[PDB]
Amino acid sequence: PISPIETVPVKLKPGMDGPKVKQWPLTEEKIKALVEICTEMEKEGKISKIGPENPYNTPVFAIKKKDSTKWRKLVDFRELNKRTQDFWEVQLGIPHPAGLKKKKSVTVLDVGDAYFSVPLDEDFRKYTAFTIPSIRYQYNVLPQGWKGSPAIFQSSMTKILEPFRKQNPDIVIYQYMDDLYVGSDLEIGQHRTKIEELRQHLLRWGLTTPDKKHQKEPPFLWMGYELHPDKWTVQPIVLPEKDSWTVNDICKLVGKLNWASQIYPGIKVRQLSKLLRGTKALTEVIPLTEEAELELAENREILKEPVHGVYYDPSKDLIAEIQKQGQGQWTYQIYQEPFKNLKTGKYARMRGAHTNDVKQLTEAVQKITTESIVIWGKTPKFKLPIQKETWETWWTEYWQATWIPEWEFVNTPPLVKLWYQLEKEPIVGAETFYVDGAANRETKLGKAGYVTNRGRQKVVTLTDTTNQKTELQAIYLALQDSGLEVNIVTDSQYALGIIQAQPDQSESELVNQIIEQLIKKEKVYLAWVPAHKGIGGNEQVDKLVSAGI
Amino acid sequence: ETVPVKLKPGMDGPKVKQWPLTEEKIKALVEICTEMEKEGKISKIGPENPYNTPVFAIKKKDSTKWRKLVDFRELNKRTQDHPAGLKKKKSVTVLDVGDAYFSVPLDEDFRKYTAFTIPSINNETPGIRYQYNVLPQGWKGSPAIFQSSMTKILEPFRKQNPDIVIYQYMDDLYVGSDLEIGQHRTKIEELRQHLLRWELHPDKWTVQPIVLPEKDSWTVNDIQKLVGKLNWASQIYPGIKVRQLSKLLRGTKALTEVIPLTEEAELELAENREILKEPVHGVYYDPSKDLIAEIQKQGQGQWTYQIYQEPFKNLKTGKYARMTNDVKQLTEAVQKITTESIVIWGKTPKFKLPIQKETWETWWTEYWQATWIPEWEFVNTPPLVKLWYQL
DNA sequence: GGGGGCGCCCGAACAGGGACTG
DNA sequence: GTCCCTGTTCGGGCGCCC
Ligand SMILES: Nc1ccn([C@@H]2CS[C@H](COP(=O)(O)OP(=O)(O)OP(=O)(O)O)O2)c(=O)n1
Ligand SMILES: [Mg+2]
Repeated sequence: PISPIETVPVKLKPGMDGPKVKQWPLTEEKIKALVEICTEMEKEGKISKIGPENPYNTPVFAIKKKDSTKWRKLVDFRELNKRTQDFWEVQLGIPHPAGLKKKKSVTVLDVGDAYFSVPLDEDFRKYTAFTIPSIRYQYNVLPQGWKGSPAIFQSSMTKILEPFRKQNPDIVIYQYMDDLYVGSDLEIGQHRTKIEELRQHLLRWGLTTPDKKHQKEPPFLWMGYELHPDKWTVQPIVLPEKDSWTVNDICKLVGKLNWASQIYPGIKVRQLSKLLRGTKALTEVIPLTEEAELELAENREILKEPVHGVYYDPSKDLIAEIQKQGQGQWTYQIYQEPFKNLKTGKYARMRGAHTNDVKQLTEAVQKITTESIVIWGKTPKFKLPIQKETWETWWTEYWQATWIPEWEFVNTPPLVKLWYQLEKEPIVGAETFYVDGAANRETKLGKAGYVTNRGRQKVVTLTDTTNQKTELQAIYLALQDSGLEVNIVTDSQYALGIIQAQPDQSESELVNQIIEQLIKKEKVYLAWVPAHKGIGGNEQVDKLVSAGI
Repeated sequence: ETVPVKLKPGMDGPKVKQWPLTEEKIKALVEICTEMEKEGKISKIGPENPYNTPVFAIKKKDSTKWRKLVDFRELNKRTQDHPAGLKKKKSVTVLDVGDAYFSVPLDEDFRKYTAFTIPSINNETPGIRYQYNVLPQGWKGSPAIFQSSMTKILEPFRKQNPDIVIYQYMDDLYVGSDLEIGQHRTKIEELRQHLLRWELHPDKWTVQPIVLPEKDSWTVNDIQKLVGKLNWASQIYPGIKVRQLSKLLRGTKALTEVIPLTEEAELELAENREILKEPVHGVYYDPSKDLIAEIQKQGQGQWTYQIYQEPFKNLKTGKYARMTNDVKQLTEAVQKITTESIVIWGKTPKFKLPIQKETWETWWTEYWQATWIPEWEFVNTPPLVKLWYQL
């Protein structure tokens, strides 16, 4: 039945007109499914036969559903979509079972032929013209394939449920498209009474709730999960098992793993993700690197284990704990009571040419905080593998504002640490290296080198280089040629900026080499001076490396 | 009857995504909005309205009352197109006159640009969308449209209290006097009664001059730091010089070698110390350009800032000290600096914040207490200028 | 062979600051 | 100015939901 809900007014984008795109061949099997659907819809007013008054046309097809018993009629409105006005999507995210609170009674209802029970704006119907190849119809209800259909449905649904929500403040209705989870703290008799009231309410507005898709007993099938009374489980995840992997099949693999990591702790996708780098198209085959095929195997082992998650109790604390997985990879577990996860997850985003473990930890914390706020509407307390004093040192020597919410240290290696610490004051009995580099923008030739207060000097010629590079190379040279304690004077804000933020990881091989050196040293002090102002003996090394460039 | 309002030419309305809110804030927002909806000030709308603007809520001081805050910065950027004595007053008081705006209806064809969306915890529901029917708090059009009515309400109070300066900026009324505190406060309450019927001290504010080390022995390193600092500062004060100090560094010396200061290098260091105690010459505030604010973290709860419109042409330079939570302190710093700007030039600065974007966005609304919100951008402070403004 | 949402990873485009040419 | 390097956005795959 069609809802007596007011239609939602919709326009084409200006200066534009409906699609005139011609039907495409269709399987004999599909055509019967379509006619069967269309003579039914047409009978019910869902669609109206049109004549030659209607210039427009858009192509229709059909795919078979999960029920493996009914067809889904689709329209490729890709052209009408581009010409249709913008909507503000009202679906802001995806509900998560970990954010559900324990309920005495629970129901899951599906709405029947949901879209086709919501009327489409009358002045807009004409553009939805379609042809069922051997009749010509238009839509009077929302079409599956049009881009306005989801927001108009979700929004319409919210209007319809609002009276019921107001009247029944303490019944919880999770509303994802046409699918409803209904929770109550009523005993099963009184709850079933409310469900019937909710179904009569829906029916009045033309939305049916077929018993076939009305679930009354645990476990409930909801949003890709199985909901048991005291625990939830993700419906089983099956990873592919090829020998030849394409980009498209790495990309589908990474996806299931990421999906999996919401409840399977430890999942890692760095080595797999890196294979995707540089590739040209989906067709492409890539050879699993030995670290990639290794990583894949560990994940495979992880997924073989049995895991569940629990529901949320607002009278307890939210605890998040994080583990360092190496290489800019992190897993976390959110819980309230020990060894009973609410949910898990991973952070692995590489932000920055150069960074270190404390920064990456701070980003993981920030990602988890935002995610906790979506799911539970509050921030969790943290358990982190980083000493209070490591953090305090970092916050003291980093020139940026940084902060981690309430947290406590957990001694679960590998601990997050700073791998070296530049001196705040120059070093007595340390040789002073004045470094520098220049490069010729046209030839791409350069020189890097130093001069020291003890009379040493050295110039290294470079090819296909850049001024920044030569400046990093000079610092690498002073580090290579110095003792365990070294004073380095540079004129490069560039170089000084990277090294002073204390990276332990970098995209740059040269910066990595530098880092390796900085870790070996006992003491390094890095100072800056303005270039080309005759400051000795920045001046002296400037002549050495400028010569010939 | 309604004042027509338009967008700047060739600009569409805001389309900014709502960010996630805490349970507390959503509860406040839903409570506030349902009653605003019952008073006719906002209307539920659908998704065919393509526009959006973020909302949240701050709860004040010691209270149990929240204030909605629509982040109208984008809409204000796209909306169609100051008492010098205010910065002298011994006390300045700041009142929230936002409620006044809901008495004036809003141009029908403009309402759609004021759309906002309320999120649900764990996305239990799609967002709930509203638009305004009256002058929205935080829109730049609101004080403009309501100005005429505002002048008429203050008029008797102003006449009878000639030595009280009252300034309006957005939802705010700045009220300054030279009265003793108590007589000042009794006056403020006189005005609230007056408005019902229908603390700042801009003396204390002081500039933070650039500083030069003074000490009895200098090492090569000390002098190298000094020459680098002075070289930078000479972009602000062209009267700074560094030739004599730099000739002490001739050769290739150890950083910790002690360099005795020659007579002229002692002298040149003396001038510089004085050239720094001058005002920056030739800086003229221009309203056609944004105020720009830089903030540098100096550690130990110390924050330095400069306000300018063109590089090295500072209008003000200052310091902000606190008691530790960097993000909070930074958010407090930003409010104090904005406050000063509104009081001094009647405009809001654009901030260059020394913080990571996600770090700031994750937490800044936990510490926000103003009814306006300044433009900002995030930058990584080159560690050098951190040294330049150093304590 | 269609849609909207969120997530993840990637590369492309573009913005902004520093260093350089003479 | 140009070139270099770094950050951000944003659109393209894929995952999952309906
Ligand atoms: N791949 C999909 C799935 C759903 N939809 C939309 C959004 S939810 C809405 C549901 O329509 P139906 O009533 O035909 O749902 P189903 O076929 O799932 O169960 P029935 O109730 O048996 O009819 O269809 C879509 O455009 N594309
Ligand atoms: Mg259904």
